[PDB]
Amino acid sequence: AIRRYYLGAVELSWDYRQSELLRELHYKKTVFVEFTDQLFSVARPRPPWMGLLGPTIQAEVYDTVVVTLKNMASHPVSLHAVGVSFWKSSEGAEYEDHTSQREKEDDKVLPGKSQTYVWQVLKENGPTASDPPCLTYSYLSHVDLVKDLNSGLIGALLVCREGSLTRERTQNLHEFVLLFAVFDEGKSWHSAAQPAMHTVNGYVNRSLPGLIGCHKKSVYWHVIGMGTSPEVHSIFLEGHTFLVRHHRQASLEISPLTFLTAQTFLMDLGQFLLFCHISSHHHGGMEAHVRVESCAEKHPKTWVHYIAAEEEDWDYAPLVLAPDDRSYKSQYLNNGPQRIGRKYKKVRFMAYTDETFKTREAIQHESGILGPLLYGEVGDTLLIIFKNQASRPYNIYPHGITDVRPLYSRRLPKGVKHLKDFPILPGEIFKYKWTVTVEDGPTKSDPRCLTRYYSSFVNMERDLASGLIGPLLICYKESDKRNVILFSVFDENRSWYLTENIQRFLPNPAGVQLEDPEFQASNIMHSINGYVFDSLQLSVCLHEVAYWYILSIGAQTDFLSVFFSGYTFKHKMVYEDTLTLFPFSGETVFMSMENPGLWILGCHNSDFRNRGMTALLKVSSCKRTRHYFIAAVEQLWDYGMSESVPRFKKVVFREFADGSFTQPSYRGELNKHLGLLGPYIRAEVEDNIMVTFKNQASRPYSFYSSLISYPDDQEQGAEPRHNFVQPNETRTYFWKVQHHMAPTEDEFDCKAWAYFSDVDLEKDVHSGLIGPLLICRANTLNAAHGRQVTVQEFALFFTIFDETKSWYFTENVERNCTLKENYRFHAINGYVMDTLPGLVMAQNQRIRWYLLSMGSNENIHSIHFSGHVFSVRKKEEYKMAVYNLYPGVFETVEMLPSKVGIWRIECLIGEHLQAGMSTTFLVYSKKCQTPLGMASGHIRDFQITASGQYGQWAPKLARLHYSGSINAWSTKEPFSWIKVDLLAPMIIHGIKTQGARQKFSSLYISQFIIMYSLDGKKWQTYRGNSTGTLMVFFGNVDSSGIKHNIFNPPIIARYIRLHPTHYSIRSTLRMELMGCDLNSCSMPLGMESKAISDAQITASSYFTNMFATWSPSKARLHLQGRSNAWRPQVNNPKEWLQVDFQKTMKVTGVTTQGVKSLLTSMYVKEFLISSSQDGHQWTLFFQNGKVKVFQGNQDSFTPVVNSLDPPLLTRYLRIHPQSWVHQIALRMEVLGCEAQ
Amino acid sequence: IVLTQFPGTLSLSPGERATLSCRASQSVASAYLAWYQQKPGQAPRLLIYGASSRATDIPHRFSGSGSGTDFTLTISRLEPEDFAVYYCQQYGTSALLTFGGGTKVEIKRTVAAPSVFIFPPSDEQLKSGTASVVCLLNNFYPREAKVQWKVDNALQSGNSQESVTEQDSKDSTYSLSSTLTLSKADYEKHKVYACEVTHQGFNR
Amino acid sequence: QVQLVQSGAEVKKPGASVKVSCKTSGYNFTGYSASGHIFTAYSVHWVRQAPGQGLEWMGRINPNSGATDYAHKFQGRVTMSRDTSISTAYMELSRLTSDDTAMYYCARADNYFDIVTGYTSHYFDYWGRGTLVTVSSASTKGPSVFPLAPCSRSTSESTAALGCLVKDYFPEPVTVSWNSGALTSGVHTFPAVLQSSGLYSLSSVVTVPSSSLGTKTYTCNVDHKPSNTKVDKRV
Ligand SMILES: *[C@@H]1O[C@H](CO)[C@@H](O[C@@H]2O[C@H](CO)[C@@H](O[C@@H]3O[C@H](CO)[C@@H](O)[C@H](O[C@H]4O[C@H](CO)[C@@H](O)[C@H](O)[C@@H]4O)[C@@H]3O)[C@H](O)[C@H]2NC(C)=O)[C@H](O)[C@H]1NC(C)=O
Ligand SMILES: *[C@@H]1O[C@H](CO)[C@@H](O[C@@H]2O[C@H](CO)[C@@H](O[C@@H]3O[C@H](CO)[C@@H](O)[C@H](O[C@H]4O[C@H](CO)[C@@H](O)[C@H](O)[C@@H]4O)[C@@H]3O)[C@H](O)[C@H]2NC(C)=O)[C@H](O)[C@H]1NC(C)=O
Ligand SMILES: *[C@@H]1O[C@H](CO)[C@@H](O[C@@H]2O[C@H](CO)[C@@H](O[C@@H]3O[C@H](CO)[C@@H](O)[C@H](O[C@H]4O[C@H](CO)[C@@H](O)[C@H](O)[C@@H]4O)[C@@H]3O)[C@H](O)[C@H]2NC(C)=O)[C@H](O)[C@H]1NC(C)=O
Repeated sequence: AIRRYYLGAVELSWDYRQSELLRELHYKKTVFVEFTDQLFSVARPRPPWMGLLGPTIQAEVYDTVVVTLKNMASHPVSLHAVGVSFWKSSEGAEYEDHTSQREKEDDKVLPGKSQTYVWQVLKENGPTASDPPCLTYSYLSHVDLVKDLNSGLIGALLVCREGSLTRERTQNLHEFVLLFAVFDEGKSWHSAAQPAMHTVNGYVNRSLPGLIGCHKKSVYWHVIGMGTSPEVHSIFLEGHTFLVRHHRQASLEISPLTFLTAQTFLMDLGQFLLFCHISSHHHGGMEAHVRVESCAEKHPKTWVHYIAAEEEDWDYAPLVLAPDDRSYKSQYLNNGPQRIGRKYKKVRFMAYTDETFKTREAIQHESGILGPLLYGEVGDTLLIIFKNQASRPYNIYPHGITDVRPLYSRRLPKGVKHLKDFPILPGEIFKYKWTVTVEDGPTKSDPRCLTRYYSSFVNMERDLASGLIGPLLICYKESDKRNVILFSVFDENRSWYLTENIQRFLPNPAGVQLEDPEFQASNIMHSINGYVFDSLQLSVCLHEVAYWYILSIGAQTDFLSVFFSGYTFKHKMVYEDTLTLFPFSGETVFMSMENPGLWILGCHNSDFRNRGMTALLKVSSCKRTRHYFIAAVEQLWDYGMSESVPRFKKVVFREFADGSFTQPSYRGELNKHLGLLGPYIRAEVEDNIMVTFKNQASRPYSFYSSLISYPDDQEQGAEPRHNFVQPNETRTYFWKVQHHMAPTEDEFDCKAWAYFSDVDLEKDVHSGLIGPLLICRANTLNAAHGRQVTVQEFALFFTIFDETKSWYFTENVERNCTLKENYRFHAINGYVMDTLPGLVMAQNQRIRWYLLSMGSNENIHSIHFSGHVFSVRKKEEYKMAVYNLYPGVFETVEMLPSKVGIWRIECLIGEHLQAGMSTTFLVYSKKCQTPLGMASGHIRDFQITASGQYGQWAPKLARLHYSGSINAWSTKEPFSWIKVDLLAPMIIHGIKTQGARQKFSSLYISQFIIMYSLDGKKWQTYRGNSTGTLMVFFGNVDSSGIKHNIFNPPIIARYIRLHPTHYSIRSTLRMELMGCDLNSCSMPLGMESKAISDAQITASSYFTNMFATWSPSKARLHLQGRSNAWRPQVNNPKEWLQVDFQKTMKVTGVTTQGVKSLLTSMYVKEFLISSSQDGHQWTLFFQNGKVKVFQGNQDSFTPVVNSLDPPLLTRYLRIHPQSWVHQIALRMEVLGCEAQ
Repeated sequence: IVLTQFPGTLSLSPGERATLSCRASQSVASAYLAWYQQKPGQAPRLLIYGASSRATDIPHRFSGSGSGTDFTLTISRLEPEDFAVYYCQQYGTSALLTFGGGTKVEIKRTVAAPSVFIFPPSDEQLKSGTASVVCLLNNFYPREAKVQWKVDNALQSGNSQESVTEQDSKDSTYSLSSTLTLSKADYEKHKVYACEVTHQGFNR
Repeated sequence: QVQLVQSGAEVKKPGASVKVSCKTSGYNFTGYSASGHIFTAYSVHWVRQAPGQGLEWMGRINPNSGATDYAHKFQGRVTMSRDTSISTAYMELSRLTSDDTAMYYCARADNYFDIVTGYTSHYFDYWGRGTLVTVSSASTKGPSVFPLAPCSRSTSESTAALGCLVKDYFPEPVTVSWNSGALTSGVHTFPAVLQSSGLYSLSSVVTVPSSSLGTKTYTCNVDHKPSNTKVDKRV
């Protein structure tokens, strides 16, 4: 059960120049090492290829983990766990947690300082069999993430199923880990050429000493990205099949920090290559030779496909869709002195019906450049005849194919080695055999349709750019046909025969300097299938559902964000807004075409869409009206007051409820956090969305949520939906959301979308016009609140905002300053670190967030649930603890905050995290609500302030239960403001107050509003519980009323000030707050009650006889009766009381109180504290190196509270009084909670 | 509650700062104290609200200050458009309201020669039955120059009346007229008719 | 464009009750209960001002709920009421006294508020013409106007003052023009003063050198609207 590890931080010298360190266990790097003894002397025998990776960490359900991270390195290190629960054991971060200095350790560590970081791994952390086989987080190090992970500190925190401690079937292959990483050595302090290095477990190109795989075994591979900058790279095994359970997955993917658990079943032997399948100029060298060795000792049918490669002239603009001749059009669809032109000659695959390969097929339009479709089934015996007719030897070889072999021979005895590079001379004809498996048993829920392609490998980087593409389909059955889309960038510079094109098309090749941007960009043309700049039409009849197979092979050198306007395309059981494809990968998209109109495609990228990579679809023809009078208002926005001043004019969505746009639905409690966002457009099944958008500002914008639909006005015609709502002009986008958008039963309760001004995405998301849509299943959003009320939800929108990328940059040159770097704000919901309020949630209540990313290629911000881990519900039940954000994807997540106190909502990417994509969030405890102590005198009289005494009527006597003559806060002016200057921000759970009596008149306040503030300048009225602009508190109507006031969303502030509205005669009130400290710990455990057994409380001596019954257990707070206190047998200064707590408890407050008996008052005035574990070891509670001598009480009725910043420890807590008044007796009760 | 304005009346050449102090009995916030302006024979106007902030479309020439029990309205430069009677005042709250003493603001006028006229009731007045002896004085110094119906060591009081002209909005002039409300015989019994004349330097 | 119109000059005898109206225009009848303390122009504040003294409060009426307060002097002397939908406030001044002759205005509280954070208004920025209320037990009296010319045997100064006295006339308002409007130079009008007789006295003069100039129509005109009389008299 219990696990324990003595890790450590070792400096070492690694210049990456010398690899294959076979003599290990012996640039500057700081790496995790593992030892085996408390002396930290002898290292555990470590495998020689871990390179720069730390150890591996196992765990199970409820299995504790005890890291002991000693800092041996020459500069401060830390520990930073991911996906495992604790209590400020391993927060790592230097930020505003507001915890006692006992927990401030992890922030900075001097050399040595072994420390101890314990985590518990509860049930919500540990997975099951149905969950992913073994969760694979990385327990990184955090004190300055960029330099910490440029120093190599990283590890593999694995957690999975119980029962794996025993080496029964778990020691197999030792569960070795893989860490595709991008280590930046240049920008560390270890400097005064150091390029970034792509590595696989720290080992650069092909020099990874021997990952050893098994012949015929299903193995789990554990992949952890690493990186502080964006950009990603796919991972491929050259000759190994990629299939996992029911996931139609072929490319294993990573991202600057992401965790994956691949599963691969091996059948063959030998050596393969782990390959970064990108031909980057400086990258793609993250290759490692994997070796697979011996670890230990029907419907058959005959089909043929004729296909031949030959050259042909193709244009991507079959029509003259370039009216403009100078703005970005003619440079890529016209021919001239410094540009290649419109149509070029490329070599394709086309079919020929005859054996002699003479008669071409009736090649159809819109199927440009792509080859014929292919299809196979169970028992297929397809054989493929290829012929070359081009000026070069070319060949085909499918990607990830099940089996590919030559024909008519077991092997080719001639000078042909393999089929992977065997060329075909001009005119020669060859035959290939592609075959699939046989013994794949039916499942009825297996991945039946998958998409891949085929190209040429005489020079892949030139074959793909030369046009060497054909499709390939794998579907199972046990109009109906559709051409596929191929997203690509075809480069003439990397084309085989650019010289032929330039000599044929440029009128004179005198000089182009080979470096002019226009010609170079024209070489790299962006194509959707074989077309660019509005050259597609995919009109398909309505009603019939659509099956598309969408691929992205080309030279895009980044990720895609392909989006369909007007529809959402069914993923595996989910309907997404925009979909992402890595290059050399694709997927089977399902769709419905019940929505007519004018719809255009695109990459959604800011620049790729403007590159003519658009295409048009052009389908054409073949209960309660839920209002949202949303508007677009202009605000002078300050992205944050941390490290400096952002004051830019931004535009934002604000919801209303009345036709007169007069109430901008002020940001109160729940909607405090939306920052630059807009309103929660919620809806259910069958509902009707009456969204009466209005617009403002100098420039008109509009509204769009992937659900708008142009009514089919002007039949026998088609135009884009007008939208584009002019200044001061309104519209009404009233539409009916369809039932195919409902999240499944297996899916989360309510899915979420993103809506924006689609008129120009790239220029107004930087202006902030973005907002969350919330389509939720069935009837689960009843009541006037229009929410599930069961779950508290919030909106996370991670995006970098660039002033130069917004309309208001000209308006934002106002401050004295010259580049976009000074105007980049890495915002979460428009606020950059330590600035986003409104994030408060209940620990007992499950909560939900709405995570989105909008924007450029940079927008790969990862999200880490700091201290929490949950279960995803897609298809089946799985678990996860770190999430990605692909631009355009709006996704629903959950992280129930069982651990109370401040936290962080973590963004992993080191460049971003040091830029500000994370800002705090606090979960409190509903157990603690004790009064802040206005009546106790703890809040002294000087703090409270108001105006208008005039009668010696100070407000300083506005405390509850106060009595005697003039005993309250009174003014005759109807406008008054009583300021409970708390001076320490805490969690205000409610207010309790009564009226006053003067002579015979009764005076009070019948109705009032509350104003709470943390800084004393910004001041917001409590607007919680919705159903109103703000809450008008039901005041008191009598001086003796029982008023049970609570706050549904509890205030978090340090000024809670009472503004009265309706009152009688005058204002004369006495008020007492109910609250708790920010960390939600200060609460009596139950010493006053019987939570502590009487046998646990004992005394050195206790006055017990026939008349005196002063037992030690009678020292409970507020105990009344015979000997309602403890008295000793002999009243001497050496007396002392023991209370047992059974273990160490954190106590920060102690309440002491005198007693009264025999018509006299008795109370101890001198006391000291001590702690012990067994009563033999003697440790006094050190208090600044002395024992503090208070005066203490002055009567026996008022209990006083004293704070202990260092929490007391041990199971035995000892109080030693010194001097007393009239006898020795006290009443005691402590305040605190559980911590370690 | 009780508001007092210091000074009671001030005369100043246009364009110069003028300061008017307000004193109360009650320790009141400066929010509940403001300053109004009234042109003679007209409705007044809001000038400064909250004792520190200026109201709608008023130039930054004016300002306010003070708190608690002492307030001050300060006009950096005053023009005849604003030469008026000004009121510090507490308003609205405590369910009761009251205004200030109304310090009339005047324009300094050079010391010129005053004009004096005296007219006994002529014959038409005598046969009208109203034999009112009248004396008027104009463009004088000071405004409060008090004259009385002095006849042969005899007071005439409790029966006369006096009309005082409002300060001129252009020349800041002043004029006073004293008339007797008495019958013919009451005038006829006396023989000498005159009202006393005071300056810095008639038959039946 | 907000209007706070009031009725014209009204004359009543002491001991009765005179009711003056204040019709509001330019706002919905209520501005909410100041639940947010935002727009408080609903509160109509009465005020009166005498010729010989500064303005002094009368009362407050809230149209939203009908609540009201009064100055301690007029608890039983002034009463307040609101219309239903005509947007007009009604004040009734009872137990009239002869000193009540004055100018009566109506107000509301709409501008700003300068406190820590509060945007209500407790300041008057809206204000009508002003109702002239005349209270006296005497009935209406005509233009007992008499001329005031320099004595023929005492006319030697270049400058000579001419006047006309409207005496014992009643009630207000009464106008006097000079030279029948032919000349405005040196034209002055003394304010009405309540004589010991209880009726009004007014004097209008011209200080132009009438002696220096020849015979000119120094015929001053007296206009009494309550009695509908015009008297042009040459001095
Ligand atoms: C892992 O292997 C990959 C192979 O795919 C390798 O990529 C290539 O590395 C070489 C490293 O030399 C790169 O060469 C660069 O380009 C110029 C012009 O060709 C070279 O001359 C340079 O090499 C010089 O470096 C030495 C030290 O400065 C010189 O003293 C000497 O004269 C060398 O000529 C320069 O490094 C090349 O661009 C890449 N990319 C390719 C070939 O596509 C990758 O670098 C390897 N990883 C590591 C960490 O070495
Ligand atoms: C579409 O958008 C908005 C509709 O809300 C509107 O822009 C706003 O117009 C108002 C006026 O209609 C602007 O208010 C101004 O505020 C300044 C602040 O000092 C005042 O000085 C202005 O008043 C002056 O001008 C008035 C008219 O000439 C005078 O009567 C007055 O006495 C002043 O001299 C004025 O009230 C407000 O600032 C803008 N806001 C924005 C964000 O633009 C716009 O006009 C609508 N229509 C069109 C065609 O755009
Ligand atoms: C602007 O001024 C207007 C007055 O000039 C002021 O009055 C508002 O009038 C509307 C319309 O009547 C009131 O709206 C109410 O809304 C509630 C629901 O919240 C309804 O139940 C009300 O209906 C009542 O009347 C029916 C017919 O008599 C009854 O059968 C029914 O049972 C209800 O009793 C009514 O429609 C609105 O409440 C008032 N406002 C106030 C403060 O009372 C309006 O408030 C002013 N606006 C602002 C912003 O100041």
